[PDB]
Amino acid sequence: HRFRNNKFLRLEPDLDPKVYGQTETLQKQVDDNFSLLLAKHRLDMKAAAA
Amino acid sequence: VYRNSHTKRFSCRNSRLKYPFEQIWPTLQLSEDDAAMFRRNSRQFVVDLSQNITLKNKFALNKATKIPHQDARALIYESNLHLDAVGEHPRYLKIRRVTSQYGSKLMNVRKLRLLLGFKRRNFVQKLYEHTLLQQGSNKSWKVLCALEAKMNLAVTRMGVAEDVLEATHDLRQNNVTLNGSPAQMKHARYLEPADVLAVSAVSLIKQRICKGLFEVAPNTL
Amino acid sequence: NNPEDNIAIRNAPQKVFQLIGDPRSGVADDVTHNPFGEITVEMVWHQLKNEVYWYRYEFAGQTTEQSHRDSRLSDYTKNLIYLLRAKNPRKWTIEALAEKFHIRKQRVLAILALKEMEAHKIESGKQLQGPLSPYGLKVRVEDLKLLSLDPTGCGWVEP
Amino acid sequence: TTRRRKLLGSRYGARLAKKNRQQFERARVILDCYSDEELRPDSPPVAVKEVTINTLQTMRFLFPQTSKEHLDIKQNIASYKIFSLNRELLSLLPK
Amino acid sequence: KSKPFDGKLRLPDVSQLSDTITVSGDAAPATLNLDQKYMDKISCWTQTIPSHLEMSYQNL
Ligand SMILES: [K+]
Repeated sequence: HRFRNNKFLRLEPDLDPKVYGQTETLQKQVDDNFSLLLAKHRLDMKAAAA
Repeated sequence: VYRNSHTKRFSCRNSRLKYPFEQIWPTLQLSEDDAAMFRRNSRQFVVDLSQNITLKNKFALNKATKIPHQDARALIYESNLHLDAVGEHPRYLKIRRVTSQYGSKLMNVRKLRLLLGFKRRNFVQKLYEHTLLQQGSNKSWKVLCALEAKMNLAVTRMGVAEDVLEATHDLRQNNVTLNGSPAQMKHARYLEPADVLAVSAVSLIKQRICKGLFEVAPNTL
Repeated sequence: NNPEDNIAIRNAPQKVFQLIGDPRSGVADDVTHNPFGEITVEMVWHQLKNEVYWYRYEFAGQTTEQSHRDSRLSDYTKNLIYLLRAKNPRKWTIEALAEKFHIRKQRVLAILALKEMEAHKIESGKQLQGPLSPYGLKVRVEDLKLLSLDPTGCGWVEP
Repeated sequence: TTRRRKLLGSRYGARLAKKNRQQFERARVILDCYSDEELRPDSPPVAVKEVTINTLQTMRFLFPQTSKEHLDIKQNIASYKIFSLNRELLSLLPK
Repeated sequence: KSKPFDGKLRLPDVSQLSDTITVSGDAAPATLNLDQKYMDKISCWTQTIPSHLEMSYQNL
């Protein structure tokens, strides 16, 4: 696997709690998971429709 | 009394130590020179062994882990020619006289005043008289129980104040309640085994704890 | 119930019966020493940056061991006490819960009161809000089963 | 010169009884208020059905091992939580 | 192709474990675990809580 260090294939680094806040970081992590699921539905619909 | 003896740096004085003062405030920040002065009470040089030893090492050499509370005085302030003073001629060993008790007894009473938050002597005297009438067989333990029953010391144990002095200021501002309402005779009463303490200045105390541990908090959540 | 893995069994009352003399002609109780213990002191910590020493006083230091465990029970254990009391108050009395978890009755009742207050805050919507919402769990007392470590080794069985 | 309003306190039970009577009744049964004759209330005890707990530490602080024992505990809690959410959802899905 | 979830909460009785192991499976410390990282700050009182007090940091 070429991405040895980037094991989770992330596009952006996790927010630093000391700068953005613990609550903000936790919300960001939840949003990231939902985006991955939403993108999956988004690719499938486009392929099926076009 | 705007003296130096009423500041944390010089609060406690002990004439039986190489450095007469003693540090008792766990959150006081000392300079490099001040730390060096206090360190002289911790390290001692042994001639025959040609090494430096610490107070903790001295206890280990004496095989002392749990000892009667009256026996710790002979370990902190005395020396022995077979464990920690080997190689010194007996002529130069220090032996105390019966005339040094007054300085020691006065020092310990000052310690009780400091722990309670710079209380007056009459305050301690009445506390001792109070315990004389309460039930119990061991006088020494009754005094200890009285100290714990004090409201300001209990607030310190909760972990919401840096020291007893900060806890006392919180009581004057009514930042802690007793049984749902602000306490009456808060500076003179004793707590009972079923009392409930709660913080009313929630926003203030939460900020205090967060700031204290901000530097020791991990950078990964 | 073995002393190796039962601190409570190690910290148990002792039955003392000591004698001096001849049981066939005359004996007397041995009262030359105190086998019941006394108040002790110990040095616990030394801060090398501020030169601060900490001393701990114990009422029964010579006849007890690892007394610091009682006040440092995990959050999982405390929730288990709270759930057992709610499930069956008839069997899970204060006496039974104290014996089960090797603590005192006063501690058991105090733990229940604090957990009850916290539950009201969660239900009212004052705690575990936003990203931490999923960690507020509502449990029906009927749908609760306690497993036991009956099989030797790793593994928990329902009965 | 303080803008802080005067605080007159009250016992926790006193405030709860006026805000949520159901929670107050449940607490009495849990806290063993019916065992002592002197403190026994006149009203009959109410049965306890549902309770709420916090599992943040048990999920992300206390069980790090990879053994089946630790994995099973986390899975059971997660499964039970989903059931609770689904029951709430079913109450609203019907038109 | 596995048994479906029954709908019940199954929690082990950790009260039957040996005293040499903590709840998390690690070795049980026989003495208070103090650290210089916390003993110089307001946390010094938290790490040395006595046995006659019950403190809750969720409700203070
Ligand atoms: K004075």
